[PDB]
Amino acid sequence: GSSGSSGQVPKKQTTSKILVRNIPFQANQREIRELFSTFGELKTVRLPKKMTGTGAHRGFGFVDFITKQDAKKAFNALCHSTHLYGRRLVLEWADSEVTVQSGPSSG
Repeated sequence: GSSGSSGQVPKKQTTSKILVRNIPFQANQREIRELFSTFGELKTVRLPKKMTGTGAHRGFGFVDFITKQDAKKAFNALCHSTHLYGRRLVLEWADSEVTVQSGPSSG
């Protein structure tokens, strides 16, 4: 039960960030990159890389789209049901933190 529907007035542009979790140890950057790219142009595909220490590639990936639409169609296109290497991936919209700025936007 995770209901986080709150925050100041809604902004014209909605947070377009597809965070794929529960990723198999077999999945790699390129794997996800295309996996989503096929649906549309991806801003940037970020994935965890094995680093000196325990655990190589965690089960979480960040996927950014060019436009909200492509992100919506893709997010759902997969979210519905995505099986990779015998694993049901979990697509969720990365939760952002509410930060109120002080100075205006000159320009």
